[PDB]
Amino acid sequence: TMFRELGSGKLPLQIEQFERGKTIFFPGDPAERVYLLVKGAVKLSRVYESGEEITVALLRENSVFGVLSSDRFYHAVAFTPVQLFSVPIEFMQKALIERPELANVMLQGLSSRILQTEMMIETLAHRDMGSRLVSFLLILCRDFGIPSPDGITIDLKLSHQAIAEAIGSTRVTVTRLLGDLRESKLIAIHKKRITVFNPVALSQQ
Amino acid sequence: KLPLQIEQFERGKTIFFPGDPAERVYLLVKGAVKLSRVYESGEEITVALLRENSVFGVLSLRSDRFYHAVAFTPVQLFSVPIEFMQKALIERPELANVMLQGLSSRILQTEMMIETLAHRDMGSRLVSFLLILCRDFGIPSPDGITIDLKLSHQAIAEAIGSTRVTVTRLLGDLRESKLIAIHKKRITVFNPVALSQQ
Repeated sequence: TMFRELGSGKLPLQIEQFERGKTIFFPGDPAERVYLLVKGAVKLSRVYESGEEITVALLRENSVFGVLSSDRFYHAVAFTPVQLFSVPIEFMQKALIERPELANVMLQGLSSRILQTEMMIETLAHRDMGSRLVSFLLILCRDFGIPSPDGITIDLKLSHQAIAEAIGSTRVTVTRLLGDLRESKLIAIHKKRITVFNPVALSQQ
Repeated sequence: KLPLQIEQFERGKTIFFPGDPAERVYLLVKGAVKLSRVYESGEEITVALLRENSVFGVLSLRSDRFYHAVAFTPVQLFSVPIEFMQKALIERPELANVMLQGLSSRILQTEMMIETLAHRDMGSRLVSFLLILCRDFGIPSPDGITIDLKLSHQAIAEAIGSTRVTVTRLLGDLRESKLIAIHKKRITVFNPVALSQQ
């Protein structure tokens, strides 16, 4: 209603909620609708000509996905429970003409995606899995961090497998690596909540 | 009034350093740019081999100063100040489009660097980089595709995040295995798909 004034055109608004882990769209599906992440985080990954599926970005609130305008190599899954708005590609293509300042809303989405993808670069470039885990955790911490007495706690319930799918590891490797981190007193875990302290210090790994 | 700045850089020259004031939106017009980022760790990692029509510089609008841009080939660049772009994005709609297209191209090129850096074995990383060069700079030759570039082993090493020594060794291995040939700094990949093995 307040978002309606931008435009004021009839809006084909599609509101959908997803549970943690559910796929928002699969690679290959036409997936025409452009999307707007209103609550939560989305794990976006790409399928390359090899067949390898690599994570490319943990999108945060206000990020925009599905704005191709061939492709269709992208898989989107709800990293947390997510709430999404989507409008079809046709409406956007026309509205970017009619509604002119919203080019800016587009740039902000695209700019954000760039930054987010650059943060996956620094993660996936690590070679050693433990640094790669450490790198992903800090991403999660900046997006989901809460000042806890012991340090910063991600406010999230994280599957070990979900972390593995992000960093390109296996759940067992991830479970062992987190344990190493716990044993060395770099982190603490309670009921699927992970806490870190000296986070700039934690990168040492 | 369009305040266009046209500038040319030679192969290897840095277009701007990390920490330099960033006050300017750049459009690649000819050539390729190696865009890299210096992260809070202090590490400088390649984030994209940009391609013509790609956009770099201040995109956020305190402008981020943590990029390094180098001309991977000789490059010709267009630039306008960021303030001009701030107003022109709303006023002039047809170059909002140049912005959207360029960022989208940069995103795709960054994803191609993701698939390269993630491999964790230098040879796969090198193979991935060579294939990106081959599609972008490839020319038909009797023996397959020749990257139409003169390449310093140091250049490849910086891009894929390796040492020069490691790169020279891996190119030696590819040559010994008869996957590539090198002649006067030009590399010919015989069969890219079979190169994609190993």
